Amino acid sequence: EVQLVESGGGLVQPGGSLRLSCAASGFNIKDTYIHWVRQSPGKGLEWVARIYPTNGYTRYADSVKGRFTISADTSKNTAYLQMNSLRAEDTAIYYCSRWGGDGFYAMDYWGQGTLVTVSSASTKGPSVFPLAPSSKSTSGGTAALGCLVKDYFPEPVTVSWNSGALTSGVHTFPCVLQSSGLYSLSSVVTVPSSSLGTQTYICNVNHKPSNTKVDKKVEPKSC
Amino acid sequence: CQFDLSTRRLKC
Amino acid sequence: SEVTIKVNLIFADGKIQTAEFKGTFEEATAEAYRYAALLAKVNGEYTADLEDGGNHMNIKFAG
Amino acid sequence: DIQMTQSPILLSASVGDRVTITCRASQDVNTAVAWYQQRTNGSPRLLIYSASFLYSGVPSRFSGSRSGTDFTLTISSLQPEDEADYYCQQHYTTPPTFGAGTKVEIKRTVAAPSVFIFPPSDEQLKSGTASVVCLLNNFYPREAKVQWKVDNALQSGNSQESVTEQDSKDSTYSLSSTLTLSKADYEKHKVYACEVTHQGLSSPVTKSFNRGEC
Amino acid sequence: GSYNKDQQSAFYEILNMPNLNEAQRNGFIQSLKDDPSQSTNVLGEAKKLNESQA
Repeated sequence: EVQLVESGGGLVQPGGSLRLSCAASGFNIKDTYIHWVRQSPGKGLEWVARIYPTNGYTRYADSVKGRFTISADTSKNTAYLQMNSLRAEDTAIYYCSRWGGDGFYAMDYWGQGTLVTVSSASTKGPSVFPLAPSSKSTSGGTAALGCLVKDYFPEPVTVSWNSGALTSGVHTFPCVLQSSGLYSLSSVVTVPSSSLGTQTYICNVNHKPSNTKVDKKVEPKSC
Repeated sequence: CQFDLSTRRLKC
Repeated sequence: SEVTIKVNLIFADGKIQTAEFKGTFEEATAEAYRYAALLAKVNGEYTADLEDGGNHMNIKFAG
Repeated sequence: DIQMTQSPILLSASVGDRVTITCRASQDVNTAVAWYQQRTNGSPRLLIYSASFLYSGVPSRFSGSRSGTDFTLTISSLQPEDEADYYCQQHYTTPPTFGAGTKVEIKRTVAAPSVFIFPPSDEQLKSGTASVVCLLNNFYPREAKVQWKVDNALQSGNSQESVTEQDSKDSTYSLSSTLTLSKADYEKHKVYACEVTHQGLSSPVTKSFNRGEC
Repeated sequence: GSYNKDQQSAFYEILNMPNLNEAQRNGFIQSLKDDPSQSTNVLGEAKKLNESQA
């Protein structure tokens, strides 16, 4: 299958530099154009740069010209985006995509995207607290429980339940930005009341920017 | 509407 | 300033959809009327009622 | 540059309906227009290319057409999994440019929320802050009002809401409201109450606990 | 790879800029390597960041 995988996004200070990679597989980038496209609150979807690896021709959006460079290493079937002199408005999800693959004159594969956060604030790992089931979180023979993932920076945080085996009834809320400048989110799951105390419930929290991995077991409260 | 980075969805 | 024109799209078979257009009041107005015209091609002639000083519309299609 | 003007910005229809969204180029782009879908937490996915041609693997209920500089995307029978954002893109001149997007929501019947409340955990309480979480599960429509009361006094400015997008099976929303206090203030009061107002409820629901009880 | 006297010149200017930190200097130098067609534009944005940090 055709696959594009971006890597390299992360926190960077205003004025700083970052380098993104786009590793392709299942086709040869010498046969297509490769583009970078970003997506941000202020501009939505916004094309950044393209390169035709066979001849090295490149084009750039006016707003990044001189600050970013696109390149490609065909021997590694990989393309790159050097980003210098970064500004707050460069904060975005950065996607790489192909164009002209198999004669299709559209961007028919996109990577999962990588998040670039331009800010002077520093990394901070979250605290993970249980949302314990109780008489105040049950009705109709089902019971809600969860995990509060509080005070982290920057995005993103991922949550799974029982190493991804538990997905039915899971709601992981979008993170909120607290007035402290730190993010916070909750993930809840609804389960049979009768399973509480026989079935183990664990939220697997990963915050890669701070190398925080937490596997928190959530149980009903003692008394 | 407003694109939201966290969800990758427009917020209307 | 920025306004949101809320629209009820009322089709002859009684199905109802809702849509929003945002912009200046004149931009949002022009876009709603243009969208109604386009939908009228497939769903029949439209009439548009304007409650709330224009900021809400009910757009019925003849079928 | 060429701009792409998409309308409506938001469209909400029932399962099975025919929905039509539009995109207008600011000058001639021939047929060099594509349409992309974006689901929650996802990357843009190609649906239609060159104005009218269906990308391989895309359900045939999607279709596109062109009329001069006006382009339309049609979903002939809206499915719950079509709940997503839709973008048009011209590639006729450099830079390629995208529309601002149309958000497509699914209509369904009213459903009142399950309302649950969670005191601060003991772990959190060891270190100076208390978060109180109110949970509204699986309701529709999205509009809802949550008010916090602490010993019967209405709270303002110390709570924050988060809302999921429409669920994959049942098209409902869920919502959390978190009340944040100092540990000191939390232990200074007894009754913590979440009050929920929603169209599916015959009158507002109050879910509360007394600090310290079991 | 190798470079002509013009690209060489741009390398030299960025190397000597006194108000860039080393992450910034090497980021711009990497850009010169990445895309020689962008040499003039990259030199100009390097100059702007250098002046702003005087």
